[PDB]
Amino acid sequence: QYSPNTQQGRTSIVHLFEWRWVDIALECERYLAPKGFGGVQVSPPNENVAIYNPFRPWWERYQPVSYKLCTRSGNEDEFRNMVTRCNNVGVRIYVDAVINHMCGNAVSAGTSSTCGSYFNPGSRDFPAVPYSGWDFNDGKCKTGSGDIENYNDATQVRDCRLTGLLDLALEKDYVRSKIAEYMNHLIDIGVAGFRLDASKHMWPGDIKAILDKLHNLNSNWFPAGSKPFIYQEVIDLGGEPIKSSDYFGNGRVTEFKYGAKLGTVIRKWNGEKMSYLKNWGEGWGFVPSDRALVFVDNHDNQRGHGAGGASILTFWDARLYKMAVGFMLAHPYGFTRVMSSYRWPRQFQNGNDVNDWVGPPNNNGVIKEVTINPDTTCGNDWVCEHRWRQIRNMVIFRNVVDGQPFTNWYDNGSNQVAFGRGNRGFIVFNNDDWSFSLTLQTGLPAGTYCDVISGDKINGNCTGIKIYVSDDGKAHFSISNSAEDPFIAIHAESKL
Ligand SMILES: C[C@H]1O[C@H](O[C@H]2[C@H](O)[C@@H](O)[C@@H](O)O[C@@H]2CO)[C@H](O)[C@@H](O)[C@@H]1N[C@H]1C=C(CO)[C@@H](O[C@H]2O[C@H](CO)[C@@H](O[C@H]3O[C@H](CO)[C@@H](O)[C@H](O)[C@H]3O)[C@H](O)[C@H]2O)[C@H](O)[C@H]1O
Ligand SMILES: *[C@@H]1O[C@H](CO)[C@@H](O)[C@H](O)[C@H]1NC(C)=O
Ligand SMILES: [Ca+2]
Ligand SMILES: [Cl-]
Repeated sequence: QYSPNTQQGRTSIVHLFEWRWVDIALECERYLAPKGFGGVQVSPPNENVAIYNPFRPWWERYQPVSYKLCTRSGNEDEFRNMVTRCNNVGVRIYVDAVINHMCGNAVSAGTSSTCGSYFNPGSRDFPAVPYSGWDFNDGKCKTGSGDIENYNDATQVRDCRLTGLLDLALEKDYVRSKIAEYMNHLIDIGVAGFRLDASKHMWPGDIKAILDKLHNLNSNWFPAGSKPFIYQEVIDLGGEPIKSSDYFGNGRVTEFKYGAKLGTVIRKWNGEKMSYLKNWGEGWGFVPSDRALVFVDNHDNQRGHGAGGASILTFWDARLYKMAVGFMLAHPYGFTRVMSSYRWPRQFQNGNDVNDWVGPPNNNGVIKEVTINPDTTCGNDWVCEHRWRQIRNMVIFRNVVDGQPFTNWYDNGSNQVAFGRGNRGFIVFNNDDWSFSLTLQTGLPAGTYCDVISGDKINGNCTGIKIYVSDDGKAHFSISNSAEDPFIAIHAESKL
């Protein structure tokens, strides 16, 4: 469950948040495969409630009605087509599995679902699965409201309703079997793994019981004996009875302390400095690297819905965001996930965004297609951070230095630091309010290298900054605090 099952040489997955299946399929072929991306995390592919108040919010997809592959992203045929086409070019698909619960207990009964399935939350009736009243934890929860009221009580966190979402009785073999039936269907279609949504709200043992019912990956694309990659969403920032280590036996876990701490250091909050990142990783109290799934921001906290707070960096803070994402994929710790979002009308009132519910770009509820501009950027309000040169080139940087150790670290005691990865890569950062100009030891072979942040290596030439490494591995680096990207990165494949 710990191995991503990505093609050899690909070290990152991208979250194509709310993208349609047809758009992901051609993105796999036209960009992800040739640019070296390892895989794609897709939005929940199962039928969900259609919420019209507010109008089609992104979170309606986290309120299941059935396990039919039928959503605003597309139908089962479109989904299968995407998985086949992506796998055929070596790009894996990881599904966001919403298995802790069904929809809100207060939602009106009827057929307001992504494709007409009838459901009645009030009577706990979900005929399209099917699920009934004795398949939920209503009689198990011990809180007065029936919802989770205190995270300091590990029992209610697992047996009660998260914000009113009907809680499935995961201890029942019947329920475990229906969820496995759904996941095995996806596995047999060709998916390489899953993000277990709201894992903190499930008992580690119940999760394990479900995973024990899962098939090996499809033998038409993966080697015999391959197990699905599992990463559990557990928000553990340090002050609760539930620990992410409790889930190490089921697979990897999301390390939310990563993005929260990185945002604080890069923003230079409460006296933090980039020089403190020399021992970044377990040294900062993070989970073991081989159990960690890291990221700068996710679909929740980029809009204030999860954990991380105001320190979280996002595409809105473009300059600092590129630096954060750059440091993340240059650093050896964990398995990296890059975010890809859409633009929404952020309206901050009293410090809070009142439009944090706005769903994907659309026309009358119909999600807009991802259009590509001549400069390779996206239109139709899709941000496509994975297509930004600075991020895309760092994704390749991680592939190139895969396996190389962390070395040749340098820092000015403030916010100017640098380090290399064996003899295949070197990266320099300037986050101080003054210029950086110094000769550093890169550990790289002599030669001329193209900076992959300011440009690219095209036709035996660099379109941006050029670095010259001498016979002793030394090289001079100059970064003004006024640079549009205050960091330079060079690697073995950027050598001229
Ligand atoms: C959003 C996350 O909430 C929890 O996180 C808590 C931390 O665990 C805790 O340590 C502390 O920091 O507080 C936070 C916030 O409470 C969960 O642990 C975490 O799993 C969850 N993230 C994932 C799971 C859910 C649920 O599937 C997703 O939530 C989104 O979707 C729901 C459902 O639509 C939405 O709620 C809305 O609908 C309900 C219906 O009953 C309404 O009651 C509610 O008012 C509506 O807002 C959530 O707001 C939305 O965040 C999330 O996307 C996953 O990443
Ligand atoms: C690199 O660019 C220069 C012009 O700046 C040109 O003279 C040279 O031929 C180019 N090299 C290659 C290999 O195309
Ligand atoms: Ca639960
Ligand atoms: Cl996540």
